[PDB]
Amino acid sequence: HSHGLFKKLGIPGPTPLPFLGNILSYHKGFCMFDMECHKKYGKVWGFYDGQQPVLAITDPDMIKTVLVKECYSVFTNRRPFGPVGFMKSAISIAEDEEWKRLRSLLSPTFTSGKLKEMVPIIAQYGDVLVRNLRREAETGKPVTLKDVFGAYSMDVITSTSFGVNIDSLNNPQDPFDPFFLSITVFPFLIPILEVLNICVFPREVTNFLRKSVKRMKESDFLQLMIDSQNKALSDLELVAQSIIFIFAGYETTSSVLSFIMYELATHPDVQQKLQEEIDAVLPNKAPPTYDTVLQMEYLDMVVNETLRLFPIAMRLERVCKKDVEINGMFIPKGVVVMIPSYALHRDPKYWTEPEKFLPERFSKKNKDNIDPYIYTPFGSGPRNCIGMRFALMNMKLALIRVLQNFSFKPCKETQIPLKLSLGGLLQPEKPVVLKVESR
Amino acid sequence: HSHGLFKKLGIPGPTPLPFLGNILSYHKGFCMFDMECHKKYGKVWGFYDGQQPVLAITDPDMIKTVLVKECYSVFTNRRPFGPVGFMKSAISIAEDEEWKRLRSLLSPTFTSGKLKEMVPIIAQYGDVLVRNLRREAETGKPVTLKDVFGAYSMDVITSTSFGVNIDSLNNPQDPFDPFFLSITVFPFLIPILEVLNICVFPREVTNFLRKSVKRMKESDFLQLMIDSQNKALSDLELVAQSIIFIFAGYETTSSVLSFIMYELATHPDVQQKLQEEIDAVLPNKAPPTYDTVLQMEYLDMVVNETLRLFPIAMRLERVCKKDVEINGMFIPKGVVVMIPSYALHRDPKYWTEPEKFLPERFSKKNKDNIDPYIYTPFGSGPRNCIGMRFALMNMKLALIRVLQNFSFKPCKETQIPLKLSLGGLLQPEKPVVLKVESR
Ligand code: HEM
Ligand code: HEM
Ligand SMILES: CC(C)(C)OC(=O)N[C@H](CSC[C@@H](Nc1ccccc1)C(=O)NCc1cccnc1)Cc1ccccc1
Ligand SMILES: CC(C)(C)OC(=O)N[C@H](CSC[C@@H](Nc1ccccc1)C(=O)NCc1cccnc1)Cc1ccccc1
Repeated sequence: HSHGLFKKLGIPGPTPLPFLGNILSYHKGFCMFDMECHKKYGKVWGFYDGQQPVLAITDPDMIKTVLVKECYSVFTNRRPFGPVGFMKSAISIAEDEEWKRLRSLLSPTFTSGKLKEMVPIIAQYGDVLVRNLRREAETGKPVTLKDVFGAYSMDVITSTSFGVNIDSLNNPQDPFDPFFLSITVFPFLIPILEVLNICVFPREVTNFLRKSVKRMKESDFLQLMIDSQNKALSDLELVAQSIIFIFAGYETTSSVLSFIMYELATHPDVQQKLQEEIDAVLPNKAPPTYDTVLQMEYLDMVVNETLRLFPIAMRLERVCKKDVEINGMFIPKGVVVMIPSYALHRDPKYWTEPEKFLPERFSKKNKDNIDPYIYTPFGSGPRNCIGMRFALMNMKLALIRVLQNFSFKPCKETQIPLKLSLGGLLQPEKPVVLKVESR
Repeated sequence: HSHGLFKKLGIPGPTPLPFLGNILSYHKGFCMFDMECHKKYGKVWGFYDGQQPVLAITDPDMIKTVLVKECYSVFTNRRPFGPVGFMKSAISIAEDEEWKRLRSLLSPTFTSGKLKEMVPIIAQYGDVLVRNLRREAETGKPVTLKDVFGAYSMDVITSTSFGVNIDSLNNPQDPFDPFFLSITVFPFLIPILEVLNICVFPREVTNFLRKSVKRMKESDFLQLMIDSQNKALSDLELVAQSIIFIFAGYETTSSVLSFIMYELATHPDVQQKLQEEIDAVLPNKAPPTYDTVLQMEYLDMVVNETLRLFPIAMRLERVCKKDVEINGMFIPKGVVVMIPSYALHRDPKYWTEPEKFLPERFSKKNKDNIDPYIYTPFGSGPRNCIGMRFALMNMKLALIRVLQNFSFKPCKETQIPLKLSLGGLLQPEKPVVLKVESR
């Protein structure tokens, strides 16, 4: 390279192979690679995704500098992603000024008031979620959580943002490590693939929407995007935000729900202690409300501690858009700065027994011993997760309604312990199946 | 180029643009381009798909030389197709020796005896095809032919080759001009896309089968591929033939059926004259049989004359694998030789009133005035359509059973006349909808 950079900076790290960089080390997944490098190299280290240098940082102050103090000036954008096509205008993917604009356009969607307007609406699909669960529990047949969870998550996302109601067991649309591997050795092929219309998003899954958002409709977040469009928001740019929002609210929601239900099943005392709180705040199986959801502290602790063990983003990243010297360390233009959330969430130098599910970690007696720059399931700074309050609410409303009616036990075919997918993303190897018993 | 070749051979043709070749001329579709060049240039002409020279030939003798006399020696293979992936081992796509082998392996599937074994089996889905039609005709609601036709075509293909029965209105699997355009200017990008696993066949449609043929099953054409495997046939090569066969039997069958039913609807005398023959050969709505299907001469004439107007392959092609001088014309190595079937099927120098639907053209009084090297809906020579006798049978069995119960009239929203898709393939612009009346 270009494989001399960290050598030259005196920054330690795994020796890269030509072209490949360190990427063969991903044979155990991002997260094990990160954990290993943390323990081998300490607070800071560098590696190469192909020819791209990545600096991992683990100092809280330095992380606050990157995500917060110097965001607009230096660390505004994430690693180039391609080929994306018209999805370049998607907010999680857009850069500099354009992202600032979309962030401004879309921010007022998750105010405490717009959220609070959605609790009445969400309250309907929880009842479908239960009734669907009530059938596969009267029939003692183990249940695939992500199926009925994603169906619920799908139902919430299409109607909180657009207005479309579907009982996701008609199986309505749904979209979807062989190839992104070739990206990292061949990032030069991204501009190639762009001119080919080639997309990591199959052109058919997007064409299903390239009209279906125009096919919505029309005369909620979709409302809020024309009402704020009234330098304003295009319509192929509006479709792009819709795609982001539908994915995020479907996949992350369903998947974190599956993780929580696994933890409750292998820790029955935590499941019961939570069911008792729900019944004390919502007695007679009372319907949750925006304000009772926010009152349940143990539900929050359970949500948080699961997100400690399964930070589904895994890593946070920012591109260095110019030479800087943050907290005494020189960082050259073009380096990707990465925060290894999975690794920091499991660091024994911050967390007692860091692999155990222990929600007391987030008790108000203990929540202050926790550095918001070590615990980052939603990122931080101006580019943190815009859907955070919606996600926590949506999940908690789901959990409340579900633990109000059912208990969850392991099955013969439950994977205990749970292996993580040694692949690209943060999911289990085998899917989560548990016995569901009616209260 | 390389854009001097035809200039140098004294062969006439449209002047190519740099890089693009003649490809902007496709703005009206292959078929109009071919027809135009035929009338402008005569019997032989050349053009460039990007930098690739294509020689069109229209002399019957020369066409017989190419497709028949010199097939194994010179004109064994079709234009390189990519990126294909494991689909390179598919018979329509494979080359030289390997194609010879697969052609030998797979040929005995459509013997008159293996076909005859399938008439009993096919006879079941025709009855589903009718009963499905009987519902949308008791409800005077116009019908989309290709929907119920493809459902039938799907049902026939999965069970004639594997053994799987599905009432294709549960909507069972089904797989599927933006990008192949970039191929022709960038064929150099094909080896690029191969190393990227990138496929013109979405990796998910094939993964749905990359196991589903292994998921078939196992302890018919699928039978005949292990029984002949017993230099033998692999299993990822077996999947590849399955994919070819499922497509061909689904899409071509459904689409030619739609074309025939359009012609019968806009020519009611032909529809009646056919219904009379079916009732004379199969009286009391008798079930068709292998031998009665072959007896109906007007049904054959109707099938043939539709295939004259809609040759769904459009063009036949062979790569020149070495310098030759066929019928007095020198052809250099690497040129694609193309036979413009659509253009020859509509040549007024061979066909009276060539745009009219006139099935008498194929009467036994007139069928001999027709050059099998001008009329080529199934290609010709050792690389002709291997599924021809199956296709004609399958369609004719469908037509018999359907015209035995229903008549077909135009609708308010029937496109008359029918526009062809000015796009890539030979399909109508709008889909075919007709009124269906119960006899
Ligand atoms: C449990 C659920 C979720 C988790 C753990 C999560 C986590 C994250 C993380 C870690 C980031 C990157 C933050 C950073 O770089 O500092 C992010 C960004 C983002 N998230 Fe989420 N997320 C969740 C659900 C959602 C939902 C439901 C939406 C709804 C639209 C959403 C929308 C976004 C967007 C648009 C971004 C990019 C923000 C920007 O660049 O301005 N997320 N999320
Ligand atoms: C109305 C229906 C069909 C029409 C008009 C049609 C037409 C054609 C044509 C024009 C060719 C190229 C011949 C050449 O280059 O000389 C071809 C090849 C082929 N057809 Fe069909 N076809 C039909 C249905 C089918 C079906 C149902 C199958 C079932 C598997 C099939 C299998 C194939 C294969 C495998 C090839 C490549 C043959 C080889 O290279 O050895 N076709 N077809
Ligand atoms: C393993 C998971 C998936 C859990 O995580 C990731 O691997 N991470 C993503 C990789 S896909 C980029 C894009 N997906 C997309 C998906 C479909 C059609 C177009 C686009 C995205 O931005 N999605 C929003 C999001 C996802 C998750 C949480 N919240 C918000 C990168 C990313 C994550 C978070 C914020 C920004 C970017
Ligand atoms: C407009 C139409 C489609 C009617 O026609 C074409 O454009 N023609 C094809 C282009 S796709 C090559 C491949 N499809 C495929 C489709 C899906 C998964 C993998 C592969 C093929 O070979 N199919 C068999 C076939 C199709 C039609 C008739 N009979 C047999 C080229 C071709 C045609 C005929 C023989 C060989 C090659």
